[PDB]
Amino acid sequence: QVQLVESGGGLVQAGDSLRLSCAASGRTFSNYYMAWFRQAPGKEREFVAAIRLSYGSTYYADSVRGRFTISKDNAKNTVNLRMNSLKSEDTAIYYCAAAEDRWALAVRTATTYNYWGQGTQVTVSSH
Amino acid sequence: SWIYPTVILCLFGFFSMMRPSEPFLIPYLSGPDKNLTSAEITNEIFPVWTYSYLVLLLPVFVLTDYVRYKPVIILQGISFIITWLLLLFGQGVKTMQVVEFFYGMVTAAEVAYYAYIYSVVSPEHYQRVSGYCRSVTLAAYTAGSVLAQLLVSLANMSYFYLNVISLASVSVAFLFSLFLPMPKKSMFFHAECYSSKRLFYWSLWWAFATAGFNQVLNYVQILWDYKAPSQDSSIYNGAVEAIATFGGAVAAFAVGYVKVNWDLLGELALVVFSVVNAGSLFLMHYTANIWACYAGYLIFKSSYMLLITIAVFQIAVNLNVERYALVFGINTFIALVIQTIMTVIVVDQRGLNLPVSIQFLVYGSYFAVIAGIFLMRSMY
Ligand SMILES: *[C@@H]1O[C@H](CO)[C@@H](O)[C@H](O)[C@H]1NC(C)=O
Repeated sequence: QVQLVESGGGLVQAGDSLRLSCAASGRTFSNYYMAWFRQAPGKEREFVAAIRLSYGSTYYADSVRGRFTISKDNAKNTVNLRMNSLKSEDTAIYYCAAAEDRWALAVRTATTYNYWGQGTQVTVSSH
Repeated sequence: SWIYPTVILCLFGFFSMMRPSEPFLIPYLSGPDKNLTSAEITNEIFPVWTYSYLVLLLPVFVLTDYVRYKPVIILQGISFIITWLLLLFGQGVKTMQVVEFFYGMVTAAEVAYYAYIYSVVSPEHYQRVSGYCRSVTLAAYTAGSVLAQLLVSLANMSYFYLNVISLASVSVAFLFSLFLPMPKKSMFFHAECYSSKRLFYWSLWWAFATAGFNQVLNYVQILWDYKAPSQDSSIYNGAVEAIATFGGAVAAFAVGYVKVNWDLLGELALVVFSVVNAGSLFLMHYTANIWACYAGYLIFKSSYMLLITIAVFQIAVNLNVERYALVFGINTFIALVIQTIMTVIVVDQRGLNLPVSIQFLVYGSYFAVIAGIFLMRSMY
């Protein structure tokens, strides 16, 4: 069984930066899609960014494009998400998800991912 | 009588095909001003061009002949303007998909440019006028590439200002379009050739070779970015594109000048050039040298024009001028079908979603397989 766990989320002033790390375990992860989704109150679960562990391909949502970068520190089986110039619209709970690499994989559709984290909250306060 | 429409059409074609920003599309899309990833460009954005081109091909052909050509040309100019406006000020992945749709609309409308001269120029003057319009387009593209390279290297211009020049050029071309004479007739609306085995065979190779060529062209720049990241090393996409275009033009000119029986030597030379295209693609894949990847691209582009020129000469040897239009329309439609199947299976996110680091192993294999199957039937 795969087991995703996040960390790094917190209360951050609007305009600052933040880094989120999701450490997968329970298996050898080399052929998985590792993605980030977010959910704020009164809204639906929204794609943030995804990375192909095998090839290193990265995908972003236009909302976070240019500010968020997703990388991989394989030395600890962790996929990191760095968030820069955060705005109030980024307040949400962030869930890292894992999907097996395979034919016809919809990277941005939440239903494609069979493993989900417990969610780490990032609340952005504007002074 | 033929000079006025010919000169106006040639001006429109030149200014439409002069686009300094086209060699540096990938360095622009992946640059700081758009921040588009290579996977997003190759497996989400670029495939949409083939889909829209295939979907819009036949309707655009039917509309063209019926509306007398000119109105479609003007539509092509409008599509050029919209496409570069979106390219200049668009943002996100969806906007780039709209850009690809409009570019596919532009490409599907190119039939009007070449079919226009039929209805306004006498049948005695068709050959020279068509040659003039094709040569003008080729020269326009080569000059645009050379200028793009000159500005980036010596002038130090950015990729944003290369798209401004292309927008100005297409705007001028559109302004030239509003003065072409209205054709007074059309071939089909306003007036079984495949039964021959040779036409079927030559059409097949043309269709398959064209599909492979367009698939390779759509992603060659992404391969160059992969081997030589634009953000950290000097790149020469304008010079390489210009030299490849000139080599292809010289090859096409050479094919016509040299006189040889292509009924006998056609298949052997064709197979040899398909093998050369496969080898060049394999070199592009395996080689870690950016210069070797440029040389392989040059070889592939020059050798393909050696191939498609012979194929087109063999197809049209006996066809009527009226039959040229529908036969070649069917041949480009089938080539688009093949390219769409390829893109769906290989490049699309709903297929293998292969990165560019593996696609060119599939294109080299594709050309080698083409040559292999066509080689058979020799004995037995
Ligand atoms: C792209 O990213 C860079 C660096 O993160 C940033 O300076 C630039 O404004 C972004 N551009 C766009 C249009 O997303």
